Amino acid sequence: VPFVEDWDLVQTLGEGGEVQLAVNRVTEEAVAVKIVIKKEICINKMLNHENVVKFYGHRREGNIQYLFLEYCSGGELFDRIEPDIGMPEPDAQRFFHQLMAGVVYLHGIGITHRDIKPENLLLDERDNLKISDFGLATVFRYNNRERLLNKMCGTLPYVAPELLKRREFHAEPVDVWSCGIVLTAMLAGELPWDQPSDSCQEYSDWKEKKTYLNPWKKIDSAPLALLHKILVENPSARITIPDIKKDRWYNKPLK
Ligand SMILES: CCc1cc2c(cc1O[C@H]1CCOC1)Cc1c-2n[nH]c1-c1ccc(C#N)nc1
Repeated sequence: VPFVEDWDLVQTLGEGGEVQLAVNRVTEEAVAVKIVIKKEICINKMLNHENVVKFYGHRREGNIQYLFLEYCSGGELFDRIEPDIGMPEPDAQRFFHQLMAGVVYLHGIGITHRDIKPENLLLDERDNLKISDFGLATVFRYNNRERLLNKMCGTLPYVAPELLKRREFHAEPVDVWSCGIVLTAMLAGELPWDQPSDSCQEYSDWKEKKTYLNPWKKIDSAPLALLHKILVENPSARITIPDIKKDRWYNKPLK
């Protein structure tokens, strides 16, 4: 059928290169086009899940790479978070369930995202959470053999303490930690510390269980009991996702 391959770039969605909203000339189907890499496309070709931004394909027009990705009309989770407030606890729980489904899927195929934050968690028309941007993502399991990580990747307020203290670390507890910081931000509208280091006063207060301070004071005891299990300094003692799925607040009916 003629012109079905032609796309009009209608609106800017973000900057990195850049992300533009493309509309099909014939079908009017909307897609996000990422203008820029080889690892990102390779990892994206492996992905197929309802809580992961869909990869439609790629095309190179010279030195420029075009990534055709799922357009998420609901925008970023970041913009659903009211500063210093957060969002209704039932909304945060539903987003947290969908975030866990996405992360279980990635870890199951041996992929770690390494930069989980509300800017990278997009929402479709029905407010379904989609994990976005696999530019920092890497394979941590291949031929059923786990590879320990050593590279500094991520965003300091969401990074796990072992990434700053240890030479090598397991990939999965790092993504679990960033998910707990996202959960904190959804329930309090603020990040608990600039970074998880002993030099950071806010981080020291948390390790000393001073939950009468912000952001913890704004969080109900049931989701706060979950955060006490996720934001554990020792990654070997940190709660795993199968155990998060058994948590009392995770399973609390909320309306
Ligand atoms: C119009 C709502 C909106 C949609 C979208 C975004 C951002 C959005 O918000 C706009 C509105 C003002 O600021 C940006 C960003 C975006 C969207 N769909 N897919 C993507 C998107 C972005 C990066 C990647 C990657 N890698 N994949 C998909």
